[PDB]
Amino acid sequence: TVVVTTILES
Amino acid sequence: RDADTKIWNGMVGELVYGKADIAIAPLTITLVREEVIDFSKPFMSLGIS
Amino acid sequence: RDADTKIWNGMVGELVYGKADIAIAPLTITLVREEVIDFSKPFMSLGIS
Ligand SMILES: NS(=O)(=O)c1cc2c(cc1Cl)N[C@H]([C@H]1C[C@H]3C=C[C@@H]1C3)NS2(=O)=O
Repeated sequence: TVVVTTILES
Repeated sequence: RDADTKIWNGMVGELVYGKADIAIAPLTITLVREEVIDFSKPFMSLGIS
Repeated sequence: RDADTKIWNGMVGELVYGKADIAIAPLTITLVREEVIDFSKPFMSLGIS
């Protein structure tokens, strides 16, 4: 797969 | 960027170093980032408030 | 592109055909002209009013 990084923010 | 090191501590430091592939996040397109990563065209408009 | 002929005209078309070099103009970034030529990051944002 690919790596889809995020930050935890509403 | 770190002082004397330039190694990014955060999402883009995971994105630059081969760890992460795509970064879909509220990531501000500033000149420091775009000179060493790519951005697509923006998807949301905002400002300092 | 031309209506009924699909031949590229205009300021986009001049950049297509090699004659024009850069188009620093009130020109909207569009998917169909993204296909032929490159765009920068947008410098002004606006909506249909
Ligand atoms: N108010 S405006 O439309 O003239 C306008 C429009 C824009 C501004 C600044 C202003 Cl003042 N800066 C942004 C910048 C922030 C990051 C995203 C695009 C560039 C890099 N471009 S924009 O979104 O095209």
